Amino acid sequence: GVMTDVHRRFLQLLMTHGVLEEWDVKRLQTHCYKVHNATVDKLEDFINNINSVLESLYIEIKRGVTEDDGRPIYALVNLATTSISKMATDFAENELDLFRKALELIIDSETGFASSTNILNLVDQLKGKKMRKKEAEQVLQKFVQNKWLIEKEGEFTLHGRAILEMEQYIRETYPDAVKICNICHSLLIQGQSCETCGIRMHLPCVAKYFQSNAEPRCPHCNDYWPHEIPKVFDPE
Amino acid sequence: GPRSQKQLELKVSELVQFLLIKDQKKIPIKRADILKHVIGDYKDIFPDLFKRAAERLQYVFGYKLVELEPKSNTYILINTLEPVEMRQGTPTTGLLMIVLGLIFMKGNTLKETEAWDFLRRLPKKLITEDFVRQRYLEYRYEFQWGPRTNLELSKMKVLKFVAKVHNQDPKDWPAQYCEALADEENRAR
Ligand SMILES: [Mg+2]
Ligand SMILES: [Mg+2]
Ligand SMILES: [Zn+2]
Ligand SMILES: [Zn+2]
Repeated sequence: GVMTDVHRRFLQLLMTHGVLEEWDVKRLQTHCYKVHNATVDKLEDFINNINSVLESLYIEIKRGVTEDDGRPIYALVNLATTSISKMATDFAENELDLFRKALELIIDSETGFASSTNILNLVDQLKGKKMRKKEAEQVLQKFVQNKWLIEKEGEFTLHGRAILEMEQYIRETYPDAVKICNICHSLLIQGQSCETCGIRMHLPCVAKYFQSNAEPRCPHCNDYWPHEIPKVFDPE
Repeated sequence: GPRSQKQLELKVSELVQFLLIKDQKKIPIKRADILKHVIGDYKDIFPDLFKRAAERLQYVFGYKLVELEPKSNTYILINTLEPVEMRQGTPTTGLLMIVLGLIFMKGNTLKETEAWDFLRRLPKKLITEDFVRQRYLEYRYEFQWGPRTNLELSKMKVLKFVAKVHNQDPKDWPAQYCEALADEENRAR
């Protein structure tokens, strides 16, 4: 499909950045046009175009939404299942394995967050040549810098980007430990559960499902919903 | 064995990913490393395969895959475009930027000396005294931005800048940031 320099430069940028929020990619899209001065397609139409010359690479600019507050993000994501590699290439064997171990914990974690300290204990486990906690604390900051990991209060969760990239991989690899939202039915790393079911749903899902409802009731089992209903995302 | 259209398209895709990822590191990339970590058993049809990588690499992302030295057996990525928060720019402007930067960061106001010892480090006295004629406001030797600048830059831009130095900008910003955005909005009207 018809590619322009504006499109390639967009891709170059979108990649050096791991991932971008909606407005930043329109701030982006427009930038590329102004740097290449014509009319600027609805970012949505712009993308679909590109996504379409990408088919033969079996990769796509994918839109996703965050697990903490439902911001729209976009990453360049593989349609190919075994996406262990975008990082596999980026980091050391021992670094990769540290991620695995960390991810492994993020999942089992009720919260979808893991403590730094719980992670670092796994440092002697690491494959691919000895590292120490000091070195390890940096690497964790690396994953944060690169939008695979997110931190709050010395704890770590997967970054939206991570999920967009590796959802496939993850599910296929950790089927008995993965959690899925009702509603979305997609992988879910953090969210609210029901006390009566064990049902779970992404915050933004809980936001939308119970939006404008004075009596939020658990969809499966219909028991009253114990948690604070978030207010669905909007530009402000 | 039997490889369908997609089996192959997948392979070239894999390769263009490999290249893309490496070039960030400005490695440069070794044909053998390429061969170990991507081709595997598809070696027999590689050159044609490479050719494809090369073109897609160029056509979709506008990168020229080039051997750097003839008979290097090693390749690199060259940007065909095009090419390229405050901008062959002046030397001093960087300095200023840093300074107007410092000032934004510690609550929009900062004492003199503290920066100075810390600055030479990285015409000091005289250039920053005259910085005042224009970009600066100084009392006694406390510092504030001074009128000239806000016409020429923003709290956000200064942020983008300080950001780019370490890179990022969520973390040193959030505190400051929020006003910087309250300034972006402030700028509309
Ligand atoms: Mg400089
Ligand atoms: Mg001196
Ligand atoms: Zn969901
Ligand atoms: Zn329930």
